[PDB]
Amino acid sequence: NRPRFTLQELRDVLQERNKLKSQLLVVQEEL
Amino acid sequence: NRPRFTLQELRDVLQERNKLKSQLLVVQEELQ
Amino acid sequence: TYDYLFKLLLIGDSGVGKTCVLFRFSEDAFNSTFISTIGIDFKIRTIELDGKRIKLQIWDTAGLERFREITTAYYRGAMGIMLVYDITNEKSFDNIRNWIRNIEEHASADVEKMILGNKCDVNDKRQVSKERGEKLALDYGIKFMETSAKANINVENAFFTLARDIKAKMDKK
Amino acid sequence: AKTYDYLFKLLLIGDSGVGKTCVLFRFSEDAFNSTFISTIGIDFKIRTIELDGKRIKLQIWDTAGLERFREITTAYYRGAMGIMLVYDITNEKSFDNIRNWIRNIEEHASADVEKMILGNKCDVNDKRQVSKERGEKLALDYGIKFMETSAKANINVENAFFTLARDIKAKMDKKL
Ligand SMILES: Nc1nc2c(ncn2[C@@H]2O[C@H](COP(=O)(O)OP(=O)(O)OP(=O)(O)O)[C@@H](O)[C@H]2O)c(=O)[nH]1
Ligand SMILES: Nc1nc2c(ncn2[C@@H]2O[C@H](COP(=O)(O)OP(=O)(O)OP(=O)(O)O)[C@@H](O)[C@H]2O)c(=O)[nH]1
Ligand SMILES: [Mg+2]
Ligand SMILES: [Mg+2]
Repeated sequence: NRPRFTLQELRDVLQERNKLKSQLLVVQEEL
Repeated sequence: NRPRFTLQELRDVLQERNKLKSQLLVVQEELQ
Repeated sequence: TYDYLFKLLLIGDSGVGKTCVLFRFSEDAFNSTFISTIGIDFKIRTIELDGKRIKLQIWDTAGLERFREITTAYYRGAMGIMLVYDITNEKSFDNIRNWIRNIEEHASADVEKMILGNKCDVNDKRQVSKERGEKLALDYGIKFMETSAKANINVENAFFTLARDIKAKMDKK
Repeated sequence: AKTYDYLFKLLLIGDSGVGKTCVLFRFSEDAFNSTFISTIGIDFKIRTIELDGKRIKLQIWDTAGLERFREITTAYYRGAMGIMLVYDITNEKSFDNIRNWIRNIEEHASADVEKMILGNKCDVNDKRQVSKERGEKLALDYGIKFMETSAKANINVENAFFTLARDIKAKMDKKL
């Protein structure tokens, strides 16, 4: 419903999401 | 600090992060 | 692999079609469901130009103001930027000036820019004629196209034209 | 192609700061870091063990204890096959709250889920607030297995997870 989480909290998950995305593309290519 | 993002917004990003972590492991499977 | 890596950025008001334009470019598909972007996302597509392999790393920003700090972080690396409005939403067209100001504040002065008037399939709700988009782009000295993620109009053309223009400037240096 | 014969979904719950993430870090990486980084919502780690000549993949979900994340964490109760209820032997309130976590399991988890109570930080007995006898008595009252653990000193961490997994497997084998 209403806002609850901070900028740093969302950001840390987004940054990890991005890192995993990039890592997944490297391994997918290794093929 | 100041609340800015909703439960749905954080949940959604956490679920994608979780999905990617599992996918990374299953592609890593290729120890072939 | 590739010869060049081009970092691209899509900016514009929430709801104008940035994610759907990118979905058409990367998957050649369209869906009418609105899933607003949480902060930022990116997609990769590699193309061939004049004998070179060009990896396009395309960052898709959230348009809502609450994501400003998150999206500001991606202007600095950008080599080309699509400024997107919705031809059915004059307010989103007026806000292109604000998005341009943000580019000038945070991006390189030599960044390639292009304006996209998206949703050109929805003429039954059009609020901005194409001539107004052309004139805005002309005044800024940049290119303009009306696009449709839904009808597959000018999406491929927009990205290939932007990449060609980046490559041409780079090659001359 | 599958690297396992069974997949067990485990869940760690309990108050913030009791050591859930450290227990999992000790189990999955055999290391310990004393710098507190409180979990944002949910995370998971993997470890595959061998039981009865079968490969058992343990997918271990690590919940945030803080009340602000409850709505995120409770969605992960339903699929859990085993749940660790963790308290801190130096923190009496975390022990009292075990009754509340038990109630949350009853509301959100499967009726037949396997459960185990861990009294963590058993390396620090000078600051101990909860006696082992009191922990054993609470677990007996609720009919749940009990161990005192230490992620720091590497006490009973493998024992806890191996035992929980053996209990899950015996039930699955019971229904054949
Ligand atoms: N008819 C039509 N609808 C479109 C077109 N492009 C996008 N839409 C619809 O417009 C809505 C918004 O599209 P999105 O791409 O999600 O908008 P966005 O610019 O990414 O919005 P934010 O992520 O919030 O910044 C969605 O319901 C789309 O289906 C188009 O070319 N034609
Ligand atoms: N002495 C001692 N300290 C421990 C032990 N396990 C964890 N700690 C400390 O307790 C603090 C909390 O540990 P965490 O694993 O991060 O706590 P948590 O239960 O995951 O907390 P939340 O993620 O907020 O729910 C950490 O700084 C650890 O260093 C232990 O076995 N012995
Ligand atoms: Mg979007
Ligand atoms: Mg934790």
